[PDB]
Amino acid sequence: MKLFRVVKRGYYISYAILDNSTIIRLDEDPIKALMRYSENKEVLGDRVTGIDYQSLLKSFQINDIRITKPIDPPEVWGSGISYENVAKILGKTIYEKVYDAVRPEIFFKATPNRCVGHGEAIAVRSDSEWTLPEPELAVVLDSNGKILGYTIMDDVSARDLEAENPLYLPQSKIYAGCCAFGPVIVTSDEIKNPYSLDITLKIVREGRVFFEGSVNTNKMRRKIEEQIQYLIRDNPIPDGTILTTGTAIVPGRDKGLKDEDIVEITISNIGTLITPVKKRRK
Amino acid sequence: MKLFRVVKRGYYISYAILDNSTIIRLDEDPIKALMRYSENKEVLGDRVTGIDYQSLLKSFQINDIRITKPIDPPEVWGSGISYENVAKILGKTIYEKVYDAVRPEIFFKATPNRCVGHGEAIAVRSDSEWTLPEPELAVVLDSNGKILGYTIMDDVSARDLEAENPLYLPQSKIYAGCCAFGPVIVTSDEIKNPYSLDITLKIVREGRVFFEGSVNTNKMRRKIEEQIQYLIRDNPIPDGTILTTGTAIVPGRDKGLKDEDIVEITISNIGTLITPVKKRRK
Amino acid sequence: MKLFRVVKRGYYISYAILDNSTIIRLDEDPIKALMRYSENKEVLGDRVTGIDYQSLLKSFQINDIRITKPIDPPEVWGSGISYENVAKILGKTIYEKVYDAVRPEIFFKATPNRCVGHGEAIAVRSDSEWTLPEPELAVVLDSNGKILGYTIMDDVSARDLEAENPLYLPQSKIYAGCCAFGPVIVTSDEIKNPYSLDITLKIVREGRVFFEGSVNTNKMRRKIEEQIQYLIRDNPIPDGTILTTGTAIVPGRDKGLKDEDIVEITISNIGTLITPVKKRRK
Amino acid sequence: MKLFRVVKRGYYISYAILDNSTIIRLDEDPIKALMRYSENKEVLGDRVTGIDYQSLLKSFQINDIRITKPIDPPEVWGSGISYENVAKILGKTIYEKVYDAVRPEIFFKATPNRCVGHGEAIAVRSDSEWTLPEPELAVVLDSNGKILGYTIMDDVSARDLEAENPLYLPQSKIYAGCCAFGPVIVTSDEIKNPYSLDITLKIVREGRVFFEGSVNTNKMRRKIEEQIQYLIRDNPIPDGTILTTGTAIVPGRDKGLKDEDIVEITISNIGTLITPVKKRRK
Repeated sequence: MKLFRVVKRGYYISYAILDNSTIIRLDEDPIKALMRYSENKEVLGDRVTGIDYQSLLKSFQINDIRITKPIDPPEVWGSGISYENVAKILGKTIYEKVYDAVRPEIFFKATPNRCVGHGEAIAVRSDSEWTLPEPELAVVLDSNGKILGYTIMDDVSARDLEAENPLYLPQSKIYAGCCAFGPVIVTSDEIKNPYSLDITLKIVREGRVFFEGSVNTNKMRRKIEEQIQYLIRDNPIPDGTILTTGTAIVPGRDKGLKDEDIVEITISNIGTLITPVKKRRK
Repeated sequence: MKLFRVVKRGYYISYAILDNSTIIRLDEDPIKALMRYSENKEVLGDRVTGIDYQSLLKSFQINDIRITKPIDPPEVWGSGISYENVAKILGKTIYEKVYDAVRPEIFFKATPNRCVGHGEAIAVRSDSEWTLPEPELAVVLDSNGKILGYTIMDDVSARDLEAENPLYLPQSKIYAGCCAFGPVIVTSDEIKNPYSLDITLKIVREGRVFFEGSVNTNKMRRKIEEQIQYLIRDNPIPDGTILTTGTAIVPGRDKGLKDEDIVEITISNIGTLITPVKKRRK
Repeated sequence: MKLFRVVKRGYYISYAILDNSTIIRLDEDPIKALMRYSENKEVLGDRVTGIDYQSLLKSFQINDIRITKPIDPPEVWGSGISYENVAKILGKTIYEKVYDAVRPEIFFKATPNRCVGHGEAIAVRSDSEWTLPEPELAVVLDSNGKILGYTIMDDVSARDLEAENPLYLPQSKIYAGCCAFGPVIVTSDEIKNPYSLDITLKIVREGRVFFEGSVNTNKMRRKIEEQIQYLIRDNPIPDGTILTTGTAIVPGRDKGLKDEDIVEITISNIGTLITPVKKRRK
Repeated sequence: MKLFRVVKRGYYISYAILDNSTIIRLDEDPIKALMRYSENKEVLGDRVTGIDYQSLLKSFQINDIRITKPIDPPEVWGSGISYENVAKILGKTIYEKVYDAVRPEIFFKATPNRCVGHGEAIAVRSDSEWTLPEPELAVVLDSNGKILGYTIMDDVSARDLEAENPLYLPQSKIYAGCCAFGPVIVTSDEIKNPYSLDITLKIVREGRVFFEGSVNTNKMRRKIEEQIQYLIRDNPIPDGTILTTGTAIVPGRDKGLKDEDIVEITISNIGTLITPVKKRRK
């Protein structure tokens, strides 16, 4: 099942697309639907026609419906340094340290209102001169840390603020439009192997491919199971929590996002998440 | 006005104590009440008798009412290094850097469910061997960053995890029972000068004063106004958000909290926040 | 316990006055409070001062609070001919028939929005030229037909429409402002004997006692228990349903209510219900 | 548009069938949907497949969905004597009087919880020995008395209690299962002429047509407009109120309903409402 959500005249409607391309209008809240599916693959709803999923992906809005975040994740957390000047501890950089350590990096990324969806704008802080998108596989979780599904997430990061001081990381990570995900959440059975997926990032500036890069999830060294373990340790998470699993695609120092850029992130078996960029004003 | 809240048979009742010791049962949600008071000092409710505020402070529960968090803060944020081995950038420690920099440290501390109140237990992570309480003046904020009142907050911190790597700060800060506040929120007019208040920390172990230390808020170098400025920059906060303003009372490396410790924090004009300690099990 | 309710800035607050004149602000919905009291005489709430009950009775509104219906009764039903030209069946009038029959008269009187309280206006239909108040003891009921308390009710009746044809009774009984009750609901233990209470009706026109009459409930022939029996037979009623028990005070044909009349109804141990009259315009 | 509603795992879903047999799952509450349609014929929702409307009509439940009341009418009112021993006024029967009078009969019939829908059981009072169904055209109304649509209603009537005394009419009319309607509500444009419709009643006893009778609405003498006029006079009604417009099909005194009877009522352009009968136990 691949779950998406539209906003229509101020209210939400959730839909699921099945492998045979049939679309079901959901009876339940999408997080509840994902929990149910995780249990027995049951889906409550009616088959609908006239919902053009492919058009929604490309054009964002058809008539009075517009695609958005597939769920409202009560919490969003991130991991980093999970794939194969700077602050340093006894001559060794903090990033190299975490890479070699038993304990992975886990940080709080966003509340639901700080997240945006497919076709909506991500933001660059007014006081950042070097913000990069971070293209990542993300998991939707229940309160036990069980994986309810997979999605694409952009961990939008003010890399300059982070480089300035690791103590500025929260400021570099948490703000309005700091986070984007979708366009769908795919159930766990839609991804046979999460560690064999292609991730492609494109930054499009005035029609021009200003940056393009790809990585396969077979390069992830710090596994998701371990990330979840450290996330939930002494730390309860609500159903529908999203954990984003780090990035291996890092544009250069001259590749900072600017106003009206288009960020496109593709992941195998999920789709392509597309977000315009808005630079915040001082 | 000094605002407190009790839980009674599973529901909440908010009360305000006035300077003349009269107690008012509030008609409105306490955050809404604080916003109203900030505007015109109006308080909606009835004067009650038989609510023994002083007893609630000392004994926590009287009959079927128990004092708790005075509000549910939708977000809790913290600042650090605000008062007059380690990771370092060009030989200078990250903490010294922030101290000397224009940009203060701002971090996400807690969601409301990770916070506890007067008489309830704070927690030490199962994987921390050195957790300290951090006694702080905290402010309750509206969405514009206007100060709606003051309270005592304990920023419970796994100092060992932080010392290990600054990238572990979120893990050291955010978990069940990582945060305590109260026992009251005092309106802004109850504190003539926020920069002239005594803060006293006591850690009581089996009746013994295991640690005691005090500092005056006249030692705060990074002002609250500036902390709020950087908190809300490109970053919307909900009404009732709490910002805790850093600490200057830091017990030694041998003063780590353990199970059944009692942490007591006193601030002038607010009161004394008292929380037992629970060590989490692996 | 004697229960009343005020409206304040668009919201409700319920209060109970105890025999010793102490006033309690209720934690629960008043119907729920009455059900609880019926079980074990427990009352959840705080003692309040500054609520001037006697003034509310006389002046209706003090400051920003105004007395109203003590509850929202989900259904209101009436009985008639319960105390010691016309349509007739085999020469015997329909009213004489019911009086002598095993089956009492039971009719639907009002929905909560068609009822008014102490100090609010009752109405005379635009097409009635002879409307009388009918002063009655009324009972508040749970879904099992158990008596939760007693109150005063005015069954406002377009007597001319009724006299015209018994088939017009619903029209004569059910309309906006057709029904008034209060000013309090008294718990069952406040009335030792429901069949030993004085009921007094006064219609005041421009300061003049235009009508006055009284009857004692010892003249009720059709008992309340029996009225309840026939009400609930094959007919579920919600908690807080009010059943009004008929009248023995019947003003003459020249005593029809008009605009700005004041109707006052006193019942022993309950109080005096006072309602101005508004004549509806065509 | 023809609107129906199903109950599914304890929740409701509303659907509309269009003239071309396409079925739309409604976004809005059905009363709200009817109000919108009355304004500009707009219908908010998605076209669904796999909802077998014809099967629902015949079999009542398909899989986990069951047809029910198409709306919850906040109030149900009735009119009688609207088509072309006893109590009498000056030798003339009360029924003949209303027939010849300017003022029609209007009575309160049911609350929503006393109503049932297609495929659900109507009831015969435990104390009635002669209960008849009364097959009627009914209208759904907004608060201004505007007709939002038409439906079939069964005004289930304890005719023996009524004959006993006109003052027993409420008891004969108002009780659990006293009222049935559906299976659909048709919008006003689905009925070109409400006064040219065939109404057919069948009472089926153990497979046998125990009674059959029909009448056309061209025999209605007291028009619906006039019934609505007297209903709403000084008497506010909520949106979705149902007014049932009287009957001309009256089975004989030996045709009283009994347990397990099937009552079927057909009206042109609406459909056939089918309800089993349950005799209530003493």
